[PDB]
Amino acid sequence: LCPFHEVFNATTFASVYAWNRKRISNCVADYSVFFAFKCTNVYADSFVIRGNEVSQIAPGQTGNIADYNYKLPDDFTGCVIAWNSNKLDSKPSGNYNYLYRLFRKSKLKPFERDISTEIYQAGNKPCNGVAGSNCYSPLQSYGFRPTYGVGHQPYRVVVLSF
Amino acid sequence: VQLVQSGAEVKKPGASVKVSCKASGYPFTSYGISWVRQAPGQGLEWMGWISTYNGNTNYAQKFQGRVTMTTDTSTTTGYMELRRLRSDDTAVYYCARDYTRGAWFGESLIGGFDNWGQGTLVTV
Amino acid sequence: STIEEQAKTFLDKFNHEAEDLFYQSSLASWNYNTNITEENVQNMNNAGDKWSAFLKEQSTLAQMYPLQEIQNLTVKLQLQALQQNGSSVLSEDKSKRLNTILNTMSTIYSTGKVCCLLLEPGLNEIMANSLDYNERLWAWESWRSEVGKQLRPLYEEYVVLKNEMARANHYEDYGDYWRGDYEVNGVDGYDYSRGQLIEDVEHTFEEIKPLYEHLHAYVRAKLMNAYPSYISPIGCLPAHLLGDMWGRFWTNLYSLTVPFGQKPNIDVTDAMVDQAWDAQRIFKEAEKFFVSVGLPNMTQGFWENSMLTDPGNVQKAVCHPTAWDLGKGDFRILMCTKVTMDDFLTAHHEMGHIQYDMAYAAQPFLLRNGANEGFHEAVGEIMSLSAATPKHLKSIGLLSPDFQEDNETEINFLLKQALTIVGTLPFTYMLEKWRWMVFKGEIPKDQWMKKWWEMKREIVGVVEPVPHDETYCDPASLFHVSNDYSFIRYYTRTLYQFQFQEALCQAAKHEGPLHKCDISNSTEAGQKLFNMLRLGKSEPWTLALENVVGAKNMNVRPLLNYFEPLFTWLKDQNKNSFVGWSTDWSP
Amino acid sequence: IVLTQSPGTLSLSPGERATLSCRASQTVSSTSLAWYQQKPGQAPRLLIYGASSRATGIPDRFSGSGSGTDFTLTISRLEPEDFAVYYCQQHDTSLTFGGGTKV
Ligand SMILES: *[C@@H]1O[C@H](CO[C@@H]2O[C@@H](C)[C@@H](O)[C@@H](O)[C@@H]2O)[C@@H](O)[C@H](O)[C@H]1NC(C)=O
Ligand SMILES: *[C@@H]1O[C@H](CO)[C@@H](O)[C@H](O)[C@H]1NC(C)=O
Ligand SMILES: *[C@@H]1O[C@H](CO)[C@@H](O)[C@H](O)[C@H]1NC(C)=O
Ligand SMILES: *[C@@H]1O[C@H](CO)[C@@H](O)[C@H](O)[C@H]1NC(C)=O
Ligand SMILES: *[C@@H]1O[C@H](CO)[C@@H](O)[C@H](O)[C@H]1NC(C)=O
Ligand SMILES: *[C@@H]1O[C@H](CO)[C@@H](O)[C@H](O)[C@H]1NC(C)=O
Repeated sequence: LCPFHEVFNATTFASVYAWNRKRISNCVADYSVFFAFKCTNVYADSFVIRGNEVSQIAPGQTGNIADYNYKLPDDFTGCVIAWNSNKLDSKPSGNYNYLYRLFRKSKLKPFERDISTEIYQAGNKPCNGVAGSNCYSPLQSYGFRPTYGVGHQPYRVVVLSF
Repeated sequence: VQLVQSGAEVKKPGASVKVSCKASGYPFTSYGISWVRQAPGQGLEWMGWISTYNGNTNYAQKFQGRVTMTTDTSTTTGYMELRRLRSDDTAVYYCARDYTRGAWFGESLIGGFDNWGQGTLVTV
Repeated sequence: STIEEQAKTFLDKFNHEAEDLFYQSSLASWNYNTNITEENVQNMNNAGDKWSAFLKEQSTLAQMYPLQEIQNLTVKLQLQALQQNGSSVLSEDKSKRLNTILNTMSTIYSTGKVCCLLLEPGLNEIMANSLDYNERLWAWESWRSEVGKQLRPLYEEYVVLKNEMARANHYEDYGDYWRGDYEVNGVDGYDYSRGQLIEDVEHTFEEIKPLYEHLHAYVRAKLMNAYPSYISPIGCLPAHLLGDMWGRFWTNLYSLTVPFGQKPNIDVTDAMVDQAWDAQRIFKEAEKFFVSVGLPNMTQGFWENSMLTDPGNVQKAVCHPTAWDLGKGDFRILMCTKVTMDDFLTAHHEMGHIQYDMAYAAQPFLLRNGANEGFHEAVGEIMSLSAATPKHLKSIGLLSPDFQEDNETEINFLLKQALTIVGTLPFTYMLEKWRWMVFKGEIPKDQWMKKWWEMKREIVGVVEPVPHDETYCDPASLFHVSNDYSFIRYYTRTLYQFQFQEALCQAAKHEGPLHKCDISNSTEAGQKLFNMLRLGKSEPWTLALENVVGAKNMNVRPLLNYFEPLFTWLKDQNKNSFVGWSTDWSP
Repeated sequence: IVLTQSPGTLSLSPGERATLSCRASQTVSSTSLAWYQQKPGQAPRLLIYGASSRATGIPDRFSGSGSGTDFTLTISRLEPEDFAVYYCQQHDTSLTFGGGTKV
């Protein structure tokens, strides 16, 4: 049997900018066992995103997640599983350990991952690494709270790529 | 799911004790096995955890250097050995099937100890 | 590499952080208002100060992205909103002095008293329901003196310092600054100069005035039964007899001017109580109304986070009705309702504000507002016009199924509405016109109170109960004048309210009088309105209006149509009396 | 890390509501907390996992909740069979149990 339950029922999921890619192999693969659900190695990509960003985890889609964090190819075979985790990943003070890259020099290729923190230069003059005028850090943080509206609550997403 | 442990034993200080735990009713290599000790009049004290797939272990520091855990997949039975028994180690030793750590990836899971054995009484 | 592209990156970052620091501030404020404690005050003030800081730092940075290099309106208007200096144009000494004056004038009004009673619930109660000429006059000439004489010497400075601020922002004066919110540019065919509002407001006022003249004459003739020795049949009404401290509204006089006093008005308070209604039922019914026209219920957490009932005597709290949007999908209503018609209708009003805030929630942070300072109260006020319609009350089981609405009932309804809606327009117009002249500098400091009374006794038809000289500044005795608010929004709201009601209920295929023109069980009318709710400030208010009404300006025909059945009635009541007034008459 | 439970001896009449508290010396994730119930002479059983999810086979009169460093267990009605020793557990770091309380 496969360690599927170790992917779905784990205590912690990774950031979207640095998503966790777990490979499943050499096992039976019993698939007999939500917010959304749509459909020889199997890869389970585990990460946390905002509710209204769930729609970007799909072929043909664009946006901050699809372009700068987790790019899913248009020629995609597999299932996307999402569920609300507002009871787990939210805190009254703001659960600010979930980060995503708001800006990037170029958009990502399929399954490309970049976890560098090089200062982003928006302007033409160098800032030498200092986040001053026209220079910004490339990984902001989601301030998840239990009282946010549905589209702003945290969702745990597992993408099963075949 | 059930776990079957051994009967009571009497040991002398400095001796070692080996406690078995026969498991059935579930896929053996899909779940880990943990051990918890309960001395008379006391609460529960965690000894350690062992994977049934990788063989990886996680022992509580206080029991490090004294406790060794192993499993035998072909007989779906777990074993624990406690060495250099002290007079203060008299207790009932429980075997439990855990859902607190993955047996394959080794990362923490949401759960607890689901199936407990009878408890093996060791006197010393 | 260019300014426009740099501006885009800047704004993307300005929102993904200003959203959070805002939320923190607004939530702290909520927690305080529902639970008044010293600890909540400290948390409110701390979160508030942090928000104010972030805005100051970002506003300064935004100055390096000149608008001349930006062609996209989505960026230009979004960025321009974050490049206003405001009071930051003044030197440190003037900034400190202006803030000191403003806080002083606010305090004087708020803690003002006649001693021993306060304005509220003291003088206001006398003016609201005491039918005694002498007592009412005392309340008036006392507030004007006790407070007006304190907020004059400070107001002479506030006017000067405010103009210097506006001028350093490239405005002629503070008047242009205020009504700059109406300005539309960069759009072909929708251009609207900030200097145009004056001409358009004056134009619409004159068209409406004939309705006011008949309403005024009617009210005057009737009040003479109560004040036979004080009111002249050809003169102006004494200010202190208008049902309030300032005469902003002509309500609280409904007991003096009743068309058919032998008939009951519509009141379902007893029906609500007998049917065992509660706060939850009141808001539940309001939700169904919005749903019947295609709007999306109330959010999932609405019913859990909102405070719809009085919290009890365990903790002090504010029960003043208001709709909240804390950001990030967190919508709430704060109100302590009871089983009565006033709260029944209010529930629709406050939810009307939520239904808007849910529509433009998809906008960029700086664009999350109404198209103008009137498209929020109007998009909420039209909900009360519908809810109050007697056929709706019959449909939801509060009025008897066999209840008949006759012509006498219709007149009672329309007049009560006219006293609130029509009798207020000349006040809003008159006040803003005076303030604009005093900011522009058309009126000398020693000449303003003279011009205040003269323009009231010509625009509104009221009169100085007694002679107020210069040591006075009556206009400052009003909340909005002393606390630095723009009052014109109350004029450029009512006119929109009727335009929307008529356009929408016609889409619902109503056949009959406008005052019975409900919009319910009509998804056509629903979608029609929605089309201008989701826009926020992303588009000119002139276009947002065109999308529903078809007008690009304040056409007042819809207002005149609403009250047409009352206007003709009034004409046949004033057939044996004088219509208009002599400005030469004095008490 | 240490877990502390109170009251040590919550002996209440049957049919009444009963509550137990568990406090942590440091913040723990709600994903790594559980409750146990041990009958006299018996091995303990899992009552609640994931802070608030009932273990399979456990009656709906048992309801857990909490966050941060303050977690509780509520019994809506105390049955004759509920007079057992309760423990709180965490595995946010290592794995530890509280002292336990008797009902
Ligand atoms: C996630 O966990 C759910 C609950 O599991 C049940 O309780 C735990 C403590 C164990 O006793 C387990 O054997 C029980 O079934 C499962 O129902 C669910 O299927 C799990 N998800 C996956 C993908 O396995
Ligand atoms: C109100 O505030 C006080 C002081 O912070 C606090 O102790 C109390 O629990 C609060 N009440 C509610 C309902 O939040
Ligand atoms: C302005 O920028 C927005 C993106 O913020 C874009 O959708 C819109 O099409 C642009 N306007 C024009 C005329 O290109
Ligand atoms: C705002 O103030 C800044 C700093 O003094 C100045 O550079 C800028 O021209 C001002 N802009 C306006 C619109 O007044
Ligand atoms: C509103 O909620 C009710 C259930 O309470 C549902 O029947 C109705 O279809 C919903 N309407 C909308 C607009 O979502
Ligand atoms: C709206 O339609 C419902 C039937 O779905 C009806 O019961 C209700 O009375 C109607 N309301 C109005 C104002 O026509």
